[PDB]
Amino acid sequence: AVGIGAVFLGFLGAAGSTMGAASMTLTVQARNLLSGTVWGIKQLQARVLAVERYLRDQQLLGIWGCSGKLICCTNVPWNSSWSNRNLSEIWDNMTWLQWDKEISNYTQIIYGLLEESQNQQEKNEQDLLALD
Amino acid sequence: AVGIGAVFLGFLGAAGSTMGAASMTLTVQARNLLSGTVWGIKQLQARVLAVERYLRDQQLLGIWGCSGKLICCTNVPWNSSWSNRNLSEIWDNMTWLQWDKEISNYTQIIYGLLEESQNQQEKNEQDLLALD
Amino acid sequence: AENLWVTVYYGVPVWKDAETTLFCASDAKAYETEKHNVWATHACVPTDPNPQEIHLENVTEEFNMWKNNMVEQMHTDIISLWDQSLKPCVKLTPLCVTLQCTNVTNNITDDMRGELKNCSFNMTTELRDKKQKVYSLFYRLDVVQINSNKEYRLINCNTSACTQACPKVSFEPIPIHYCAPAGFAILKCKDKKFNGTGPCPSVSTVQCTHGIKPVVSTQLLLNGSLAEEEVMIRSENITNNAKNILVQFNTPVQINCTRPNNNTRKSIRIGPGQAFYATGDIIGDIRQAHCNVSKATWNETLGKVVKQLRKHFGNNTIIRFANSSGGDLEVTTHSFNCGGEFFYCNTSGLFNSTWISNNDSITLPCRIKQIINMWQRIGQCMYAPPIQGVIRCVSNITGLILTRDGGSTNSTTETFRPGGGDMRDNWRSELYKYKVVKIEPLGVAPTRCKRRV
Amino acid sequence: INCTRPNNNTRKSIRIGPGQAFYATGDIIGDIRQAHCNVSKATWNETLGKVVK
Amino acid sequence: KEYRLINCNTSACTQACPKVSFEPIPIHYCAPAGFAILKCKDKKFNGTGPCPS
Amino acid sequence: EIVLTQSPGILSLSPGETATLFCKASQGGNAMTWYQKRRGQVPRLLIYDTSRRASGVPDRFVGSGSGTDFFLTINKLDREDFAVYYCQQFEFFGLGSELEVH
Amino acid sequence: QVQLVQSGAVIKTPGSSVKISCRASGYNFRDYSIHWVRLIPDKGFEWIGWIKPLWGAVSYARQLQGRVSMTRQLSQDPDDPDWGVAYMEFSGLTPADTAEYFCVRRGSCDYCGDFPWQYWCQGTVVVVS
Amino acid sequence: GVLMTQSPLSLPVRLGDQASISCRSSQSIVYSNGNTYLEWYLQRPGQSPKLLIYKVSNRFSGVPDRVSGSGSGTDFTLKISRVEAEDLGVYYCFQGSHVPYTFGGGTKLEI
Ligand SMILES: *[C@@H]1O[C@H](CO)[C@@H](O[C@@H]2O[C@H](CO)[C@@H](O[C@@H]3O[C@H](CO[C@H]4O[C@H](CO)[C@@H](O)[C@H](O)[C@@H]4O)[C@@H](O)[C@H](O[C@H]4O[C@H](CO)[C@@H](O)[C@H](O)[C@@H]4O)[C@@H]3O)[C@H](O)[C@H]2NC(C)=O)[C@H](O)[C@H]1NC(C)=O
Ligand SMILES: *[C@@H]1O[C@H](CO)[C@@H](O[C@@H]2O[C@H](CO)[C@@H](O[C@@H]3O[C@H](CO)[C@@H](O)[C@H](O[C@H]4O[C@H](CO)[C@@H](O)[C@H](O)[C@@H]4O)[C@@H]3O)[C@H](O)[C@H]2NC(C)=O)[C@H](O)[C@H]1NC(C)=O
Ligand SMILES: *[C@@H]1O[C@H](CO)[C@@H](O[C@@H]2O[C@H](CO)[C@@H](O[C@@H]3O[C@H](CO)[C@@H](O)[C@H](O)[C@@H]3O)[C@H](O)[C@H]2NC(C)=O)[C@H](O)[C@H]1NC(C)=O
Ligand SMILES: *[C@@H]1O[C@H](CO)[C@@H](O[C@@H]2O[C@H](CO)[C@@H](O[C@@H]3O[C@H](CO)[C@@H](O)[C@H](O)[C@@H]3O)[C@H](O)[C@H]2NC(C)=O)[C@H](O)[C@H]1NC(C)=O
Ligand SMILES: *[C@@H]1O[C@H](CO)[C@@H](O[C@@H]2O[C@H](CO)[C@@H](O)[C@H](O)[C@H]2NC(C)=O)[C@H](O)[C@H]1NC(C)=O
Ligand SMILES: *[C@@H]1O[C@H](CO)[C@@H](O[C@@H]2O[C@H](CO)[C@@H](O)[C@H](O)[C@H]2NC(C)=O)[C@H](O)[C@H]1NC(C)=O
Ligand SMILES: *[C@@H]1O[C@H](CO)[C@@H](O[C@@H]2O[C@H](CO)[C@@H](O)[C@H](O)[C@H]2NC(C)=O)[C@H](O)[C@H]1NC(C)=O
Ligand SMILES: *[C@@H]1O[C@H](CO)[C@@H](O[C@@H]2O[C@H](CO)[C@@H](O)[C@H](O)[C@H]2NC(C)=O)[C@H](O)[C@H]1NC(C)=O
Ligand SMILES: *[C@@H]1O[C@H](CO)[C@@H](O[C@@H]2O[C@H](CO)[C@@H](O)[C@H](O)[C@H]2NC(C)=O)[C@H](O)[C@H]1NC(C)=O
Ligand SMILES: *[C@@H]1O[C@H](CO)[C@@H](O[C@@H]2O[C@H](CO)[C@@H](O)[C@H](O)[C@H]2NC(C)=O)[C@H](O)[C@H]1NC(C)=O
Ligand SMILES: *[C@@H]1O[C@H](CO)[C@@H](O[C@@H]2O[C@H](CO)[C@@H](O)[C@H](O)[C@H]2NC(C)=O)[C@H](O)[C@H]1NC(C)=O
Ligand SMILES: *[C@@H]1O[C@H](CO)[C@@H](O[C@@H]2O[C@H](CO)[C@@H](O)[C@H](O)[C@H]2NC(C)=O)[C@H](O)[C@H]1NC(C)=O
Ligand SMILES: *[C@@H]1O[C@H](CO)[C@@H](O[C@@H]2O[C@H](CO)[C@@H](O)[C@H](O)[C@H]2NC(C)=O)[C@H](O)[C@H]1NC(C)=O
Ligand SMILES: *[C@@H]1O[C@H](CO)[C@@H](O)[C@H](O)[C@H]1NC(C)=O
Ligand SMILES: *[C@@H]1O[C@H](CO)[C@@H](O)[C@H](O)[C@H]1NC(C)=O
Repeated sequence: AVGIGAVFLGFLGAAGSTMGAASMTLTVQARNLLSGTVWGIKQLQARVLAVERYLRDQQLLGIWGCSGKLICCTNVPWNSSWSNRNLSEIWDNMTWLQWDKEISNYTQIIYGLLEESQNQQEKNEQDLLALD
Repeated sequence: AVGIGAVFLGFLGAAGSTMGAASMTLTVQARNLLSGTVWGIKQLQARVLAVERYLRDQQLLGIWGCSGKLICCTNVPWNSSWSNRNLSEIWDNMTWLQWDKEISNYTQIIYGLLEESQNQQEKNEQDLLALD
Repeated sequence: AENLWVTVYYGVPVWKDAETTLFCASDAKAYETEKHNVWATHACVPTDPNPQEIHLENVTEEFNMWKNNMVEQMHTDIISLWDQSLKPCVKLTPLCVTLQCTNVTNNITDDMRGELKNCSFNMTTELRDKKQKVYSLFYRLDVVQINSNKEYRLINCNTSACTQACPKVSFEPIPIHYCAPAGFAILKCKDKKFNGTGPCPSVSTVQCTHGIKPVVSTQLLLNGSLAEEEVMIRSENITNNAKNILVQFNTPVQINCTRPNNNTRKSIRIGPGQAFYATGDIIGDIRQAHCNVSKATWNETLGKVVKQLRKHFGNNTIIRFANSSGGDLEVTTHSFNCGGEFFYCNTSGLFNSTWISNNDSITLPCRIKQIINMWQRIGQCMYAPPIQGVIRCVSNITGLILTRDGGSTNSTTETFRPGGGDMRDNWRSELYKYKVVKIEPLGVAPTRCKRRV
Repeated sequence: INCTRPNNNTRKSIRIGPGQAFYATGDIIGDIRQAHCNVSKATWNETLGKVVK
Repeated sequence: KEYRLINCNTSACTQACPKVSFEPIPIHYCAPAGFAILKCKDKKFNGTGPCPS
Repeated sequence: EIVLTQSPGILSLSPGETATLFCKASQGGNAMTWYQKRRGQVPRLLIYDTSRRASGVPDRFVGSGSGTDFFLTINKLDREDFAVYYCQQFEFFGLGSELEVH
Repeated sequence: QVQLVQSGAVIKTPGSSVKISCRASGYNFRDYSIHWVRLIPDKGFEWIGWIKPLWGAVSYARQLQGRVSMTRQLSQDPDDPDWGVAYMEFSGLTPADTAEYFCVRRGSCDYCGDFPWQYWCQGTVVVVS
Repeated sequence: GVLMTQSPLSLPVRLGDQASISCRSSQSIVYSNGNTYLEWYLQRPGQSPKLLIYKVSNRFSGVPDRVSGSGSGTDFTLKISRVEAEDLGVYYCFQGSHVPYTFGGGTKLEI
């Protein structure tokens, strides 16, 4: 048959597992996020809502440090007031659906800090190239 | 008159030569790809098909290593089983229309290899920063 | 060195063949008179001018006029636009009624027949209780006899209620420049000797096409695009006869057409805001409409096209011409609109010849219908509004549309006949030079560079 | 479930005006009968016995 | 002394539906994304010439 | 004008013995089709334009050819597969062949 | 489906005129051509002519002109537009004209040419005294 | 091609009078920004042919105040106010729309 291993590489197939499945599948969900007489008007406004929603996310990566890397890394330290957890238990005992609710009480504190850290880093980098 | 050199700088005017015209013309085709009561519905859906087409290509570069460089380079070795041709002959004889057919038998082999190479390299880079 | 890597180049000039919709763009002279003057005053954009028609070298794309697209969607677009200039106009439900017709006041013979009938009939007023009596004139091709007295009725009133055209709008041709949106291109064969099929050696891209006017004509297409230097014939497969033969010759033949009668329009109010422009009285001499062409230029151009026809058919071949074999009205004769009124004008006088393997003019009489049934639609008609005064117009005959009789049994004569058939064969005489291609960038190429860490 | 009308119709076009067609019922040929439906007795007595359980 | 309505020689008339009303309501205009709307907040300003606030 | 000539003409084969007809045009550049007329019944196009068989046609009829030379190969035939065969260029018709049951 | 129904066979006296009505149904009749072809015994087929019903544009074979005529009749209603009638009138009868006549339609596929026929009328026998 | 049709070809023109040499093109010579690029060519026998005007109405530096161009769309007429013996010989039209450009058929000024 098609086997078990094919749905590991399907769309949203890694959602049930831990991050180790989701550490490799990230191109697929990024791929299927884009490609899709009054009925033509309603589906047309659905399509432009879809691409506007995509381009908001590309913008919000653009104002951070990572343009199109798709695996970012950045420079705010993780405040342990939120997690209060060991390392590998959020790498092997949890799912991303389970990770959603534990960071759903608070959001945009992180998105507020990332903009400020990237703006500060661009300021210090502009000073570094300004003395250069 | 306007002269011969303008159509070397014109839209698609470089297509008749070899690669040397294509080594300098690449801003023009990238530029003119984007800029474009019942009739307005059909022209509206034509415009959104145009930009939905363009943003797929920017996405498909984003999942490779080439972000917006327009002349990238990457790290898959060229298997001579496809080409079987000398170097300068595909840099001094063939046109890109002529180059289209010889690589049209096989597609997404190359694209799958590029996805695999970038998906590997980001994991090795995260492992490099992991001990850092 | 032999450790070749790959690089993907973005923006590479290369294409495929595809089918897309296009976008019309008309000049600002149609926007000088405004507010529904003619069509494409609200449907097309005003032109971005002066398209980037540049040249290209060392290049060959195979063309086709026959399985080409953009002629299909134009035959959809013109009909779809043609409907949109009718829905603001009057419907003639109250006019399909018993008529009381009689002959026009004229010296009539016993054999030859007048083409005008003076018809009186009851009609509503603006009010509902009262009614009025009024009369008008009609041609012989719009009344039939329903069955002492002799009472008639209109011809289309057993199949479809009729739409009057608004006399405010006009049907004159206007230039349309088609354009391709971003992400496509339009090629153009700039070659001289090119029969519309097979590879063209010198293509050139363009932003938008040049002037493409729409005409309506079945035989002898009018105001067309002139051939470059020679006289050319084109076909799909010439030994097949079921496809037409497009002849595009070089020098235009001037054609004068007229109706010498002086008319009057007569407004009749049907109800609130309903105005029926009937034909009033005829001042002057009741005369027959006609057309003229020049004798010697036509005898010259047939001598040109026979010289061009003998290439595909053997040198020693008798070539003759004939009247059309029959059918409905507007495919036997040829039709055209001349200043807002349609003609149907006999062409037996042009095609009476034979050709061996070695101050005057031609008058040809017309007929004038008032209601049309163009494209042969199930629920459609169009009463044309009668226009004032003595009418004439001057045009250029540019090409022909022909048809070989494909008879069996040992032919040395190859007799030819005109014929309209589809309206699309008019259009293919204008878009034979173009095709539409789709740019696909993001090529890929082996070279020698390695991306670092 | 079988469902039927055993009557036999005829349609009859009436022109109301230009391009109008009222398709009335013409004549009925045969026996004026009533439309009805059939179902099987035992299958229904069984399928009620399932849903009661 | 028989009459007629005034507009019957020019146009048939539309009765408004009595359900809908013509009472005024607040409309707030808004500019789409990629524009802006300025408002002169000055007191003594005749609507023409430069506003300083 | 254009002359057509079937070959071999009247043929004679038992059921089960596969065969091939061949009809020659007077001059080339064109592409023929074929027809299959039974005993007193409606004729029936079985292959159009060179090698494209029509609807309701089994693939045991295979036609081919080029130039002025066109073949029609019949394989795994039945006693009911055989009937009279014609070949057509644009409106011109050959005189036909027949494959008698031996 | 595509259905082509002809009329019945007929005895005719020599020198008369014969009408044969081919009725088509099951498709949009305003689109395709209707061809007429004859089968004479011991002659092979013989083409006669074709008609396009959109404007009634006809064309005849060479060796039968002045003797054949073609008319058509469309369906003019928004309910049943499919059916169409093509009449053939054939005059100047000889005893050689005893044959069987067929109305045919172009094959429906897009790559199909103009002549290779798919659908066939049941054939009408014409016999001259 | 977009070949130019010249009228009139042979002009025996007396000294002191005016001269008019028109061309008619197949299409408009409107270059894709609006600025048409026409050229009028001098030619004496035994000399390389050289430029009078390089636009509709913008001339070469060194051409006197007697040669002018005019016209619109396809019809484009050269006008010489006073004809000298320097003006005799073959003249030409020229294009600026798109390669391949077409020289004319040659319009000779004679006496
Ligand atoms: C092939 O191509 C030729 C060339 O264009 C066409 O000939 C033109 O045909 C159109 C209409 O068919 C003509 O337009 C009409 O001209 C009438 C005459 O007016 C002209 O002359 C007066 C006097 O000099 C000028 O003042 C005026 O500006 C015009 O130049 C007009 O009377 C017509 O107007 C009528 O309709 C309008 C509609 O808005 C009304 O408002 C008016 O009151 C009036 O009733 C109309 O403008 C045009 O003149 C013709 N050109 C030439 C050079 O003669 C052929 O028709 C074409 N062939 C086919 C088959 O299409
Ligand atoms: C009337 O003339 C026209 C042109 O003058 C002619 O059109 C061409 O017909 C051919 C069919 O013979 C069309 O098909 C193509 O043919 C080429 C080779 O010529 C091939 O690349 C393709 O067909 C091949 O592949 C098939 C696969 O099974 C084979 O079975 C076949 O035999 C071929 O090997 C391709 O389909 C061709 O497209 C047209 N030309 C154009 C421009 O459309 C037409 O057929 C003539 N009419 C008649 C009735 O013969
Ligand atoms: C079409 O037929 C109608 C018939 O109703 C004609 O209308 C009538 O025509 C007659 C003469 O043609 C008119 O009679 C004349 O009236 C004047 C003024 O009253 C009088 O001075 C004359 O001596 C004569 O009696 C009559 O008025 C007229 N009626 C109407 C309602 O118009 C019409 O003329 C015919 N038109 C054509 C083109 O044949
Ligand atoms: C091609 O030329 C022929 C030869 O003239 C034309 O045939 C002719 O057609 C007319 C009308 O169709 C015939 O006129 C007759 O008129 C009387 C009037 O009542 C009518 O009763 C007759 O039945 C017939 O219609 C004429 O006899 C006929 N000529 C011959 C020799 O038969 C033909 O019309 C021309 N083609 C076209 C498209 O005009
Ligand atoms: C009015 O027209 C009718 C019909 O056209 C005429 O009636 C016959 O017309 C035919 C040909 O048009 C003639 O051959 C007949 O001789 C006419 N019959 C009679 C009795 O005249 C009619 O003559 C015309 N004139 C009048 C005054 O009614
Ligand atoms: C218009 O309407 C009038 C009014 O009814 C018609 O006149 C009647 O016609 C019928 C039949 O011809 C006669 O029996 C009546 O006697 C007429 N009425 C009067 C008052 O005389 C008339 O026929 C209609 N048509 C026309 C063309 O006027
Ligand atoms: C149009 O011209 C082209 C080429 O000029 C013709 O195409 C070739 O014609 C020759 C002779 O007829 C054939 O042997 C070739 O096979 C044709 N090429 C192809 C690709 O089929 C074409 O026949 C001409 N058409 C007409 C109607 O004259
Ligand atoms: C067609 O008939 C009309 C009828 O009105 C003529 O218009 C008249 O022309 C004369 C002479 O120019 C004027 O004195 C009248 O005042 C005009 N009448 C109106 C109502 O304006 C027109 O001239 C005729 N045309 C032709 C070509 O005969
Ligand atoms: C068609 O009509 C036009 C009307 O302008 C004719 O053009 C003029 O005709 C007269 C004839 O009396 C000549 O003297 C003029 O020189 C013509 N004008 C031009 C600009 O040439 C034209 O000749 C007519 N054509 C035919 C075939 O009759
Ligand atoms: C088209 O013109 C031809 C030639 O003028 C017409 O043919 C004539 O028809 C009349 C009948 O009205 C005959 O008496 C003549 O003998 C015919 N002429 C010839 C040369 O045969 C033809 O009728 C016209 N077309 C139509 C539809 O009337
Ligand atoms: C028919 O074709 C002739 C071809 O010469 C056209 O005549 C020229 O058209 C141009 C374009 O406006 C004018 O500048 C020339 O003055 C015309 N020359 C002559 C001798 O008339 C003509 O315009 C075309 N159209 C009509 C309706 O005749
Ligand atoms: C319903 O009535 C119609 C009336 O036409 C019946 O159709 C006829 O059936 C007989 C029986 O074969 C045929 O001989 C007739 O030719 C049919 N008439 C027509 C006009 O086609 C129909 O059979 C009846 N329905 C049933 C179920 O009997
Ligand atoms: C509903 O009608 C269908 C009609 O086909 C019945 O199916 C057939 O009925 C006959 C009864 O005379 C049986 O002999 C057949 O065996 C049935 N066909 C099959 C495939 O089983 C069906 O039985 C009817 N149902 C009811 C409940 O009456
Ligand atoms: C309309 O009337 C004409 C003339 O009597 C007739 O030929 C035609 O068949 C009628 N149309 C219909 C749909 O019956
Ligand atoms: C409508 O009637 C009124 C009253 O007689 C009149 O003043 C007005 O002019 C009429 N309208 C028109 C368009 O004639």
